[PDB]
Amino acid sequence: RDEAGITGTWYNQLGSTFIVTAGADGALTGTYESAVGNAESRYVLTGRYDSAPATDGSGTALGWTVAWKNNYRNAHSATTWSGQYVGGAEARINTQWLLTSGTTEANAWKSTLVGHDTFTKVK
Amino acid sequence: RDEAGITGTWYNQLGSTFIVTAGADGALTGTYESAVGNAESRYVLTGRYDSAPATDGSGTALGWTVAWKNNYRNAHSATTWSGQYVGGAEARINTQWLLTSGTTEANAWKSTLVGHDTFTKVK
Amino acid sequence: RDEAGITGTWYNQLGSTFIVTAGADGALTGTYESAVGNAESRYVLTGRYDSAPATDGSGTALGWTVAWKNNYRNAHSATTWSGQYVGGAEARINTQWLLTSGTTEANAWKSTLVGHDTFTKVK
Amino acid sequence: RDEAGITGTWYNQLGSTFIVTAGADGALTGTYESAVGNAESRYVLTGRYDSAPATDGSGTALGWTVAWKNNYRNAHSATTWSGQYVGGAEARINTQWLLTSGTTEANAWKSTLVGHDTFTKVK
Repeated sequence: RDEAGITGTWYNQLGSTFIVTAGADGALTGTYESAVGNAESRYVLTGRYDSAPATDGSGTALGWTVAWKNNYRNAHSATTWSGQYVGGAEARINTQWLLTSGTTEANAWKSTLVGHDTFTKVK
Repeated sequence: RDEAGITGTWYNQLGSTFIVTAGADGALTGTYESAVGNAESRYVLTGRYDSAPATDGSGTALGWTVAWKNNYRNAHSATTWSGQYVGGAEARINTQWLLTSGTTEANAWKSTLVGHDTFTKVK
Repeated sequence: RDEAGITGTWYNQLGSTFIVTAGADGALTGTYESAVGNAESRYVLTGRYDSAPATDGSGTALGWTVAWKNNYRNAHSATTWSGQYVGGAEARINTQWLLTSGTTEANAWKSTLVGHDTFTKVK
Repeated sequence: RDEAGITGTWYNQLGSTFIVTAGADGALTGTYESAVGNAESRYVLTGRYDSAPATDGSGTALGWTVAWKNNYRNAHSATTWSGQYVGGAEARINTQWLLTSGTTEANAWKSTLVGHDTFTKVK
């Protein structure tokens, strides 16, 4: 249990800020602020993590979702990050993400962006 | 607001069952049972959806996460589905997913599976 | 060797047409015409396939790339399909794809679309 | 035309080596040696790139495929990299990839890995 290791404030390579609390049971709850795209201020996030990971030096699997609607803007889209927490002096959360926009059925083929974010405790 | 359209029981092409409640504010809460893989019985899910989608015939963006730990099994992994809800006589949730396993850093390159699920209200 | 099974004309769910020749050694060579997006007429494709697949009922792994430049249009982008050929009465090529556009570094995070195409010998 | 910029020997973060020749018309031809996985020695690659990219500081879209069969090993799989070439003092090819294995239809849901490689001219 990396409840303590995961809970807190994280930053990715784009300058985004992820603030999360990890629950004893597996819950992730917090806010996300993107440095890029059709986004301003904080958005609600929720997710899950493996509260009893392997002890053989493997990372801790986790994911979370942001729907890009808040009181300021609605980008009609949602991103999910799937990845793993790796603890130790330079802790990191290494993720891949899928960002789907609402589209018509004719445009569904171009609905989803894919990328990768690395979160650290500094920067 | 597709709160009413999304809330309920869904089935995908693999025979999996997703039971979800959509909150007025954007919350998704429920359980997921996979017909395949290292999984048995129900797992907690949480996510988010766009509670005020475009009215121009576009779908409703949403996502959710399952960490594959419950009282029966721990597969040290998490899947996130990112996609869109499309309403109407044959309602569907069309998704793409990322399934990350906890790994050592040497094996991180083979940590993440990707696929696509289509959920319907029947089958 | 599915050289014979793969060589020919394929159609996907979007109405696109893939014409391919499979070489004895693993080569794929042909043309692709997309029914959607910033594309008109035929584009060059090249790829590779497993010329000696498992005989245990598994599919045949393959991939290919199109750069979306031809004599009519340049969409400054390239798609790669990765997937498998499955033979038998209803032969199919089941793929997932990545479509990267050229972008500035500031916009690289939104450079890549992801989707899934299923190709059949009819429609 | 980054024919000259792309042609040559590249290295990724895993210690893999990509040797490529870019043709005037858009062709990519070469060999790939993976530092990881079920692979030994060199494998054939083929792909495509945008031979007339935008001049507004955007990268050059490209992709390529390796089928993991050579005279030493057959891993019944293929990877496609989709990405962009960025020129200048620290040139890079930034990619995302899809690695599909041949599987039975029952196991198709776990056929495809996804990741990201960054290639540079040194290391």
